[PDB]
Amino acid sequence: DRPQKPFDKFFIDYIGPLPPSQGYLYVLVVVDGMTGFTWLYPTKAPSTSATVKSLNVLTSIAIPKVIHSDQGAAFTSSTFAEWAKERGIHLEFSTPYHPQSSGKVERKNSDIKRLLTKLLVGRPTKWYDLLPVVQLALNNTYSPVLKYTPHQLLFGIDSNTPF
Amino acid sequence: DRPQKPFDKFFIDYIGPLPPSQGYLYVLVVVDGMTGFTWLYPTKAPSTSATVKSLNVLTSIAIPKVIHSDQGAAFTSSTFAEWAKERGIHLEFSTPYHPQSSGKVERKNSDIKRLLTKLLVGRPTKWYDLLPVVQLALNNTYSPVLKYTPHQLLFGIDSNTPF
Amino acid sequence: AELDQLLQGHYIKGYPKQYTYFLEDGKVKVSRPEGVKIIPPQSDRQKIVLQAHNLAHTGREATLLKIANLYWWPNMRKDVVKQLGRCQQCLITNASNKASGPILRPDRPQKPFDKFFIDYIGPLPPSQGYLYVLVVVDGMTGFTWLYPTKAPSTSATVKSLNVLTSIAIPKVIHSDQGAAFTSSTFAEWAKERGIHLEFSTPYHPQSSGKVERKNSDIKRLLTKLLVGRPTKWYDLLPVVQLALNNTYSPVLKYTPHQLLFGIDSNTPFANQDTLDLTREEELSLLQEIRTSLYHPSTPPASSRSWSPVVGQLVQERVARPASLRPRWHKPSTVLKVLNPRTVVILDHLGNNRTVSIDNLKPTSH
Amino acid sequence: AELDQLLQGHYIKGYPKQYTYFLEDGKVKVSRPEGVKIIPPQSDRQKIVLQAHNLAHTGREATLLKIANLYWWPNMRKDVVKQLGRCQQCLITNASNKASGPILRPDRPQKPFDKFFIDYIGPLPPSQGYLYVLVVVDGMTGFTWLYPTKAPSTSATVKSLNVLTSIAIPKVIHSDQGAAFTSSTFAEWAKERGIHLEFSTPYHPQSSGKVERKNSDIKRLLTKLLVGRPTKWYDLLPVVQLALNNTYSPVLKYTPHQLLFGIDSNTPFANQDTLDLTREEELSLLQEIRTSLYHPSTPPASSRSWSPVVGQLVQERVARPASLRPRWHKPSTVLKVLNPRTVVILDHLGNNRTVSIDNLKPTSH
DNA sequence: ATTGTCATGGAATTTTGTA
DNA sequence: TACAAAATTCCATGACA
DNA sequence: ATTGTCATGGAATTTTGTA
DNA sequence: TACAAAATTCCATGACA
Ligand SMILES: [Mg+2]
Ligand SMILES: [Mg+2]
Ligand SMILES: [Mg+2]
Ligand SMILES: [Mg+2]
Ligand SMILES: [N+]
Ligand SMILES: [N+]
Ligand SMILES: [Zn+2]
Ligand SMILES: [Zn+2]
Repeated sequence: DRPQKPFDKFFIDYIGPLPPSQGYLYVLVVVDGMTGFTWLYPTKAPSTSATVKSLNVLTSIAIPKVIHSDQGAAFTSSTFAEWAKERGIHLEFSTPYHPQSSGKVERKNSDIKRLLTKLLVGRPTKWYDLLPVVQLALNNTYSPVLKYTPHQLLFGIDSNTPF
Repeated sequence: DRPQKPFDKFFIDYIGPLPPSQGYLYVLVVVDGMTGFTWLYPTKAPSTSATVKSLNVLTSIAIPKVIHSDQGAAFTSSTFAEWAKERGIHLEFSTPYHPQSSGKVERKNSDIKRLLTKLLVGRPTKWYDLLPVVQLALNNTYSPVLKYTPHQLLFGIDSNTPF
Repeated sequence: AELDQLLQGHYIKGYPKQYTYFLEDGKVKVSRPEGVKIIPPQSDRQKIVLQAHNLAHTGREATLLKIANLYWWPNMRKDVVKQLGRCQQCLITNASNKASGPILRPDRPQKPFDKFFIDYIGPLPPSQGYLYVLVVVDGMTGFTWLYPTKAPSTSATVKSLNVLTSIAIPKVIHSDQGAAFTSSTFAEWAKERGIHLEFSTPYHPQSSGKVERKNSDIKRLLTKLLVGRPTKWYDLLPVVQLALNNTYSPVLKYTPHQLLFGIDSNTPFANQDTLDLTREEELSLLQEIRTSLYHPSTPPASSRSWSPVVGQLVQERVARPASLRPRWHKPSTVLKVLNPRTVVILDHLGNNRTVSIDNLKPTSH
Repeated sequence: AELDQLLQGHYIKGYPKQYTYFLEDGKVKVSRPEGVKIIPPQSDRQKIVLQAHNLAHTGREATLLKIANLYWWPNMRKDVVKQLGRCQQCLITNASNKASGPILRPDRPQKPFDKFFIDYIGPLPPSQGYLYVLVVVDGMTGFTWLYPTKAPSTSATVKSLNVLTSIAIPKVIHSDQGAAFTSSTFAEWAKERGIHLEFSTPYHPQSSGKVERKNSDIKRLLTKLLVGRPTKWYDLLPVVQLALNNTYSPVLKYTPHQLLFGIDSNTPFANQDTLDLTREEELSLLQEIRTSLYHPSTPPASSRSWSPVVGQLVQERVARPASLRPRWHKPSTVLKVLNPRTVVILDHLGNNRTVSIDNLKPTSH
């Protein structure tokens, strides 16, 4: 029954390793399954601890009912598992090598990789400072389905930085 | 016409030199002509400057219309004279060697000398600390004329230290 | 157990009929105007209320709005209020939302020298090596003596007061509980002389209002006399003392000097109204002037004040509370109500403290 | 000259007949109910009033009671009040006896991200090397982000805000005039982004009430969570942030989180009322909830308030007044009245200052 | 065991000088 | 037995801690 | 040029369950 | 068509600077 809502499901994945920017190498990527809203956190490794430090920041603003990811070692560890049980998050794994996430999220996760590469060339090492700009761009991009931007679906208003 | 009032006339004189108590030697003696009230200030010399420092303390609580004294060098100086003109006090001198002051003040000025000697023997050097005790005694002593004490005539109430 | 009865349609005091109560997911539920809510077993309710309250240590309504998201049961706030009253942290950290009763306006002392009020002002900018001022005010008259000191110490106080009480000895000296007056050296100095020492309730300078109010005037006068100039206050004290003592109180229509002596000294603009009265006539005009002086009454109570009751739980305010630490002491009982504004408590723990209600809050719940 | 006429029995506007005016000691005198008083020549009166006022820098009545001891003349207080208005010292030192008008209650921002309020709390006891907290509150929603810093600096603010505005960019950020926000580095950071900077009138934290009010809650919550324990606040910030954002305002019947997102996250006691509405239905229930929220109105004016008028003389309060120095700046003119509580003055001297009336007093006389 | 105080200057009220 | 203006009183406001 | 805010808990008011 | 008690709302009070 229940129609899809924000905070229902956060899809997380790692992008990296990238050329070192401010001594960081990876980007944890969180996308909200219903809105397409996207948070990006720069980490030093694709490790449980990096994931937890990053997710601690996000989850102090909103906690998802479900985190979905691939069977990356960082997400399947029992530290990460005990972390999510503490916050009453259910963990959901896509089967190995058959990584499914909803249609909208795939298209988003695609935009990101490209959006990154397009500006992670020319300036391959200054990408840390650009994360805020990248994130806004993503979150204020029209979905051809809905023609609401993730920002609009999340906050229910227009944004002061349209694209 | 005008009946005699407090602050009408302060008679001042020096007692000393006494054995040194806390390195002081003299007592400036001020008696109010109408009430018989008595202030005692310990000084290091019978000098204009000692007199002025002492009288500065008294005159920050009440200023007499008239100070009367003998022709002691300290009172006849022009520093002391300019001091009193500043505060609008008139200076009045008794002729030399014929030192007149009212009957009541003579009797008071007598009590003091004796009162001093009676306790400035046995302990001839601890008299500085006793000045407060001496002063109270004087100021709460019945006048056989009036049978009001100087304290009563000054403040118009009974005192908490009767004698 | 007691929830069993309900789904079977039988009545329970508290649970209204007209709402249908049903089973889902092994939990008992109820359909309500608000929505569908879970009715927990009574043995779970304390824990639930605690979890809601603990998220941010919220008060009644804010705690209740959480719980009401998921649950319903009879008399929820009754249970909410029970936790709030047992939350040690909320009790010692929350502000009071109730004012003290109206201040008292203690009788003017009947005669000069009945009561002295005394306090130190300072530190002030160094002047001639001096930093503080001993301020002594006669309660009855307002007459004030000023002494400059190098420290607010017992020895300084004793030196200064031996000069003053060389003119008259007071029945009572009132001070705050500053180190200089609570020293046993000071007590002995006072007992030597038959002076009674009377201290204000701790951390409550309103109790020394006569002097504190006088400090204002001294400082204000020094300030004006020092505009433009370097702050050489030491030489001005005598001038200020004199000036203030011969200043009219607009409401009394008298100067302190006048109230003390019943005639003016030889100062500028001296009043001459009694030039023809003998000292005696004058002195009984004075006895009449002193008894007839304006006395203020206590203000109306504010809409939401509290007064202390023997046996009531109250909390004393923490004096010098460290950063991020509770502003209140743990609860204590009122042992005696000295007047409606002063109280004795059995404190921490347990000594008698005499305490101002302004430094109290009643324990809520 | 003008006194000559009088003893000769002829009338002068001001000097009533029925009292006989006579000569004694070369001074002109008058018999009055009060007593016999000297009438000085008009050319002496300013000097006399000045001497009386100067003894202790007394106000109207207290100055008048001195003068009345010796003198009489027509309309004495008129002359008294003239000096008082020209006494530089009394003007810059005396307290005000008139309250500011009623506070304004500025409209709630229409939507989230319209206006951010920001402030630093601290210094706090060192935690993990951190001493301060950057507190950012969305005006509309009350939603608050917390960042721990080592100093209340521009660089810290910029670092923190680049993290925040990586989620949304505000139209306006409002701050006090603290060093960290008035730096030109901060201006450029803001201009880079199309953010408008809006500062409160100096030394007036009421103007930042949204955040200051939020600081209270943060500190109160930290306090409770730290009772018993050593003050390790650094780890608690996230917890506090979350806890506060999901706390109900009893008057709004909503949490900041709710007002920002229109649905609860996966937190304890999450509200489910909209489980059946589609996001869209939900999001327009939100647009309706946001526009209908309680808005307070301004209180009644107190009996004796003042409001600013263009051309009026006012005085700005001295911010950090040294010991024994005037609490007030010299007089300045109101140039513009922005609203009844904010004003522009031509100051010292002369630059435009935008200033809160709470930091003003009207110049008396 | 102890307790608010009172100068200030506009406004409100009452007194005054003249009728 | 009445008026306008001066004189006096009232009293909120803020500052001493 | 800009502007007070709002959690708290007794008391006051209004709603509710039952008649 | 009215009651007592529970639920809700009101709002002074104080604390953030
Ligand atoms: Mg991966
Ligand atoms: Mg001699
Ligand atoms: Mg003190
Ligand atoms: Mg600040
Ligand atoms: N009393
Ligand atoms: N506004
Ligand atoms: Zn609590
Ligand atoms: Zn002045």
